[PDB]
Amino acid sequence: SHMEEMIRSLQQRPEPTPEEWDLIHIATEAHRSTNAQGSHWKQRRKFLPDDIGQSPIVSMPDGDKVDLEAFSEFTKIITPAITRVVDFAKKLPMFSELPCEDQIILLKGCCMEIMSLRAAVRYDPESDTLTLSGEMAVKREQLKNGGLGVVSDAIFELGKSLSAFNLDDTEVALLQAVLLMSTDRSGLLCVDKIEKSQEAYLLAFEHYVNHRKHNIPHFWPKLLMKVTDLRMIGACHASRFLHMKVECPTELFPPLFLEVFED
Ligand SMILES: Cc1cc(OCC(=O)O)cc(C)c1Cc1ccc(O)c(C(C)C)c1
Repeated sequence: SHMEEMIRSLQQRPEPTPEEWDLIHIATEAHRSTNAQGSHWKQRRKFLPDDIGQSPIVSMPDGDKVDLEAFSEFTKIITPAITRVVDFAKKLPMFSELPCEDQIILLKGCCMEIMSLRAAVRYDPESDTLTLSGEMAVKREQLKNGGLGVVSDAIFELGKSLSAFNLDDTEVALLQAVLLMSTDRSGLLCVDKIEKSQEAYLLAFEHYVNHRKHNIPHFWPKLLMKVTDLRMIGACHASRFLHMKVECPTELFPPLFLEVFED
Protein backbone atom coordinates (compact mmCIF):
# COMPACT_ATOMS: atom_id res chain seq x y z
CA SER A 1 0.00 0.00 0.00
CA HIS A 2 1.58 3.15 -1.43
CA MET A 3 -0.05 5.53 1.03
CA GLU A 4 1.27 3.59 3.99
CA GLU A 5 4.79 3.30 2.55
CA MET A 6 4.53 7.10 2.16
CA ILE A 7 3.38 7.91 5.68
CA ARG A 8 5.62 5.39 7.46
CA SER A 9 8.83 6.36 5.63
CA LEU A 10 11.46 8.99 6.45
CA GLN A 11 11.76 10.35 3.33
CA GLN A 12 9.94 9.76 0.02
CA ARG A 13 11.12 7.43 -2.74
CA PRO A 14 9.22 8.38 -5.90
CA GLU A 15 9.08 5.87 -8.71
CA PRO A 16 9.21 6.89 -12.37
CA THR A 17 6.49 9.04 -13.77
CA PRO A 18 4.96 7.91 -17.10
CA GLU A 19 7.06 10.59 -18.84
CA GLU A 20 10.16 9.08 -17.22
CA TRP A 21 9.16 5.49 -18.01
CA ASP A 22 9.13 6.57 -21.67
CA LEU A 23 12.55 8.11 -21.16
CA ILE A 24 13.76 4.87 -19.45
CA HIS A 25 12.44 2.53 -22.21
CA ILE A 26 13.99 4.61 -25.00
CA ALA A 27 17.32 4.66 -23.06
CA THR A 28 17.14 0.96 -22.19
CA GLU A 29 16.57 -0.14 -25.79
CA ALA A 30 19.21 2.39 -27.00
CA HIS A 31 21.83 0.72 -24.82
CA ARG A 32 20.48 -2.88 -25.47
CA SER A 33 20.66 -2.39 -29.22
CA THR A 34 24.25 -0.92 -29.13
CA ASN A 35 25.53 -3.18 -26.35
CA ALA A 36 26.66 -6.11 -28.41
CA GLN A 37 23.86 -7.30 -26.22
CA GLY A 38 24.04 -11.00 -25.57
CA SER A 39 22.60 -11.72 -29.02
CA HIS A 40 23.43 -14.77 -31.11
CA TRP A 41 26.29 -13.01 -32.90
CA LYS A 42 28.24 -11.43 -30.02
CA GLN A 43 28.08 -14.39 -27.58
CA ARG A 44 30.78 -15.86 -29.82
CA ARG A 45 33.53 -14.29 -27.73
CA LYS A 46 36.89 -15.79 -26.80
CA PHE A 47 39.37 -15.14 -24.00
CA LEU A 48 42.39 -13.17 -25.08
CA PRO A 49 44.98 -16.00 -25.36
CA ASP A 50 47.22 -16.18 -22.25
CA ASP A 51 50.45 -15.80 -24.23
CA ILE A 52 49.23 -12.32 -25.26
CA GLY A 53 49.68 -9.38 -22.87
CA GLN A 54 52.53 -10.87 -20.82
CA SER A 55 55.40 -9.13 -22.61
CA PRO A 56 55.09 -5.36 -21.82
CA ILE A 57 58.23 -3.73 -23.24
CA VAL A 58 57.59 -0.29 -24.71
CA SER A 59 58.42 2.17 -21.94
CA MET A 60 55.81 4.67 -20.88
CA PRO A 61 56.74 7.83 -18.89
CA ASP A 62 55.11 6.44 -15.67
CA GLY A 63 57.23 3.24 -15.88
CA ASP A 64 54.40 0.85 -16.79
CA LYS A 65 55.61 -0.74 -20.04
CA VAL A 66 53.32 -1.64 -22.96
CA ASP A 67 52.91 -5.00 -24.66
CA LEU A 68 52.90 -4.08 -28.32
CA GLU A 69 51.04 -7.16 -29.46
CA ALA A 70 48.37 -6.88 -26.74
CA PHE A 71 48.00 -3.22 -27.64
CA SER A 72 47.41 -4.02 -31.29
CA GLU A 73 44.80 -6.67 -30.34
CA PHE A 74 42.90 -4.01 -28.38
CA THR A 75 43.09 -1.26 -31.04
CA LYS A 76 41.92 -3.98 -33.46
CA ILE A 77 38.60 -4.27 -31.56
CA ILE A 78 38.10 -0.78 -30.27
CA THR A 79 36.47 0.97 -33.27
CA PRO A 80 33.10 -0.89 -32.97
CA ALA A 81 33.11 -0.25 -29.25
CA ILE A 82 33.50 3.52 -29.88
CA THR A 83 30.90 3.37 -32.63
CA ARG A 84 28.41 1.55 -30.47
CA VAL A 85 28.74 4.44 -27.90
CA VAL A 86 27.99 6.94 -30.75
CA ASP A 87 24.96 4.85 -31.70
CA PHE A 88 23.81 4.81 -28.11
CA ALA A 89 23.90 8.59 -27.88
CA LYS A 90 22.25 9.08 -31.34
CA LYS A 91 19.27 7.00 -30.16
CA LEU A 92 18.59 9.39 -27.25
CA PRO A 93 16.19 12.22 -28.36
CA MET A 94 17.75 14.88 -26.04
CA PHE A 95 21.09 14.10 -27.72
CA SER A 96 20.22 14.19 -31.38
CA GLU A 97 18.31 17.51 -31.02
CA LEU A 98 21.62 19.03 -30.01
CA PRO A 99 23.96 21.03 -32.32
CA CYS A 100 26.34 18.71 -34.08
CA GLU A 101 29.21 20.67 -32.41
CA ASP A 102 27.79 19.81 -28.99
CA GLN A 103 27.29 16.18 -29.96
CA ILE A 104 31.00 15.59 -30.80
CA ILE A 105 32.12 17.33 -27.60
CA LEU A 106 29.71 15.20 -25.53
CA LEU A 107 30.90 11.95 -27.15
CA LYS A 108 34.59 12.77 -26.85
CA GLY A 109 33.77 13.83 -23.30
CA CYS A 110 32.34 10.50 -22.18
CA CYS A 111 33.40 7.84 -24.63
CA MET A 112 35.96 6.15 -22.35
CA GLU A 113 33.65 6.51 -19.41
CA ILE A 114 30.94 4.62 -21.27
CA MET A 115 33.34 2.04 -22.69
CA SER A 116 34.79 1.46 -19.18
CA LEU A 117 31.33 1.05 -17.63
CA ARG A 118 30.42 -1.27 -20.46
CA ALA A 119 33.45 -3.40 -19.66
CA ALA A 120 33.04 -2.96 -15.94
CA VAL A 121 29.54 -4.48 -15.94
CA ARG A 122 30.74 -7.36 -18.09
CA TYR A 123 33.19 -8.31 -15.34
CA ASP A 124 32.93 -11.98 -14.65
CA PRO A 125 34.01 -13.22 -11.23
CA GLU A 126 34.73 -16.91 -11.98
CA SER A 127 37.04 -16.03 -14.93
CA ASP A 128 38.31 -12.70 -13.45
CA THR A 129 38.10 -11.04 -16.86
CA LEU A 130 36.36 -8.07 -18.27
CA THR A 131 34.75 -8.31 -21.72
CA LEU A 132 35.94 -5.76 -24.28
CA SER A 133 33.81 -4.91 -27.40
CA GLY A 134 31.27 -7.53 -26.36
CA GLU A 135 33.81 -10.07 -27.62
CA MET A 136 37.20 -10.24 -26.01
CA ALA A 137 37.44 -11.53 -22.47
CA VAL A 138 40.69 -10.25 -20.91
CA LYS A 139 42.47 -10.57 -17.58
CA ARG A 140 43.70 -7.78 -15.33
CA GLU A 141 47.36 -8.24 -16.33
CA GLN A 142 46.57 -8.41 -20.08
CA LEU A 143 44.68 -5.13 -20.22
CA LYS A 144 47.12 -3.50 -17.89
CA ASN A 145 50.13 -4.56 -20.06
CA GLY A 146 48.33 -3.90 -23.32
CA GLY A 147 48.23 -0.17 -22.87
CA LEU A 148 45.90 0.99 -20.17
CA GLY A 149 48.36 0.74 -17.26
CA VAL A 150 46.67 1.46 -13.90
CA VAL A 151 43.53 2.48 -15.83
CA SER A 152 43.00 -1.33 -16.17
CA ASP A 153 43.24 -1.77 -12.40
CA ALA A 154 40.57 0.93 -11.94
CA ILE A 155 38.14 -0.59 -14.45
CA PHE A 156 38.57 -4.02 -12.93
CA GLU A 157 38.02 -2.81 -9.33
CA LEU A 158 35.02 -0.82 -10.62
CA GLY A 159 33.70 -3.97 -12.36
CA LYS A 160 34.33 -6.10 -9.23
CA SER A 161 32.46 -3.71 -6.98
CA LEU A 162 29.59 -3.29 -9.47
CA SER A 163 29.02 -7.07 -9.33
CA ALA A 164 26.98 -6.81 -6.16
CA PHE A 165 25.03 -3.83 -7.54
CA ASN A 166 23.24 -6.22 -9.89
CA LEU A 167 22.74 -3.49 -12.43
CA ASP A 168 20.25 -4.23 -15.16
CA ASP A 169 20.25 -2.79 -18.71
CA THR A 170 18.32 0.30 -17.63
CA GLU A 171 20.59 1.26 -14.79
CA VAL A 172 23.62 0.92 -17.07
CA ALA A 173 21.64 2.76 -19.82
CA LEU A 174 20.83 5.67 -17.50
CA LEU A 175 24.32 5.71 -16.06
CA GLN A 176 25.51 6.12 -19.61
CA ALA A 177 22.97 8.89 -20.20
CA VAL A 178 24.16 10.69 -17.10
CA LEU A 179 27.78 10.31 -18.27
CA LEU A 180 26.91 11.50 -21.76
CA MET A 181 24.82 14.50 -20.77
CA SER A 182 27.60 16.12 -18.84
CA THR A 183 28.56 19.80 -18.94
CA ASP A 184 32.08 19.13 -17.58
CA ARG A 185 33.49 19.89 -21.08
CA SER A 186 34.63 23.05 -22.75
CA GLY A 187 33.12 24.59 -25.82
CA LEU A 188 29.47 23.65 -25.66
CA LEU A 189 26.64 25.82 -26.95
CA CYS A 190 23.59 24.36 -25.19
CA VAL A 191 25.18 24.26 -21.78
CA ASP A 192 21.68 24.56 -20.30
CA LYS A 193 19.74 22.09 -22.47
CA ILE A 194 22.43 19.59 -21.54
CA GLU A 195 22.22 20.31 -17.80
CA LYS A 196 18.41 19.97 -17.94
CA SER A 197 18.72 16.74 -19.93
CA GLN A 198 21.10 15.36 -17.25
CA GLU A 199 18.63 16.42 -14.53
CA ALA A 200 15.77 14.58 -16.21
CA TYR A 201 17.97 11.50 -16.67
CA LEU A 202 19.23 11.63 -13.02
CA LEU A 203 15.69 12.17 -11.88
CA ALA A 204 14.38 9.21 -13.91
CA PHE A 205 17.41 7.16 -12.86
CA GLU A 206 17.02 7.62 -9.14
CA HIS A 207 13.27 7.17 -9.54
CA TYR A 208 13.98 3.90 -11.29
CA VAL A 209 16.44 2.77 -8.56
CA ASN A 210 13.61 3.51 -6.17
CA HIS A 211 11.45 1.22 -8.25
CA ARG A 212 14.03 -1.65 -8.18
CA LYS A 213 14.41 -1.57 -4.43
CA HIS A 214 17.93 -3.05 -4.32
CA ASN A 215 18.73 -4.52 -0.92
CA ILE A 216 22.04 -2.71 -0.66
CA PRO A 217 22.06 0.18 1.88
CA HIS A 218 22.53 3.65 0.24
CA PHE A 219 22.42 2.29 -3.31
CA TRP A 220 21.85 5.61 -5.05
CA PRO A 221 24.69 7.66 -3.42
CA LYS A 222 26.88 4.60 -3.95
CA LEU A 223 25.73 4.43 -7.59
CA LEU A 224 26.58 8.10 -7.80
CA MET A 225 30.05 7.65 -6.57
CA LYS A 226 30.51 5.07 -9.22
CA VAL A 227 29.91 7.93 -11.66
CA THR A 228 32.92 9.72 -10.26
CA ASP A 229 34.86 6.53 -10.43
CA LEU A 230 34.10 6.50 -14.15
CA ARG A 231 35.01 10.16 -14.63
CA MET A 232 38.34 9.39 -12.86
CA ILE A 233 38.94 6.46 -15.20
CA GLY A 234 38.15 8.72 -18.18
CA ALA A 235 40.65 11.31 -16.87
CA CYS A 236 43.52 8.90 -16.16
CA HIS A 237 42.90 7.46 -19.59
CA ALA A 238 43.05 10.87 -21.37
CA SER A 239 46.44 11.27 -19.72
CA ARG A 240 47.71 7.84 -20.65
CA PHE A 241 46.34 8.26 -24.09
CA LEU A 242 48.60 11.34 -24.65
CA HIS A 243 51.53 9.21 -23.49
CA MET A 244 50.37 6.43 -25.74
CA LYS A 245 50.61 8.89 -28.56
CA VAL A 246 54.04 10.15 -27.66
CA GLU A 247 55.49 6.65 -27.48
CA CYS A 248 53.78 5.01 -30.39
CA PRO A 249 53.47 5.30 -34.11
CA THR A 250 50.19 6.65 -35.52
CA GLU A 251 49.99 3.44 -37.67
CA LEU A 252 48.70 1.57 -34.58
CA PHE A 253 45.92 3.96 -33.70
CA PRO A 254 42.70 3.47 -35.64
CA PRO A 255 41.46 6.84 -37.06
CA LEU A 256 38.33 6.81 -34.84
CA PHE A 257 40.34 6.02 -31.67
CA LEU A 258 42.60 8.99 -32.50
CA GLU A 259 39.54 11.17 -33.12
CA VAL A 260 37.54 10.39 -29.90
CA PHE A 261 40.56 10.92 -27.75
CA GLU A 262 42.52 13.86 -29.25
CA ASP A 263 42.10 17.17 -27.32
C1 LIG B 1 39.28 -2.13 -26.31
C2 LIG B 1 38.20 -1.84 -25.30
C3 LIG B 1 36.87 -2.15 -25.59
C4 LIG B 1 35.88 -1.92 -24.67
O1 LIG B 1 34.60 -2.22 -25.01
C5 LIG B 1 33.53 -1.58 -24.31
C6 LIG B 1 32.27 -2.00 -24.98
O2 LIG B 1 31.85 -3.13 -24.68
O3 LIG B 1 31.69 -1.23 -25.78
C7 LIG B 1 36.16 -1.39 -23.41
C8 LIG B 1 37.43 -1.05 -23.00
C9 LIG B 1 37.61 -0.45 -21.63
C10 LIG B 1 38.54 -1.26 -23.98
C11 LIG B 1 39.99 -1.01 -23.63
C12 LIG B 1 40.74 0.21 -24.06
C13 LIG B 1 40.20 1.48 -23.86
C14 LIG B 1 40.94 2.61 -24.19
C15 LIG B 1 42.22 2.47 -24.73
O4 LIG B 1 42.90 3.57 -25.08
C16 LIG B 1 42.80 1.12 -24.91
C17 LIG B 1 44.16 0.97 -25.54
C18 LIG B 1 45.14 0.18 -24.69
C19 LIG B 1 44.01 0.35 -26.92
C20 LIG B 1 42.03 0.02 -24.55
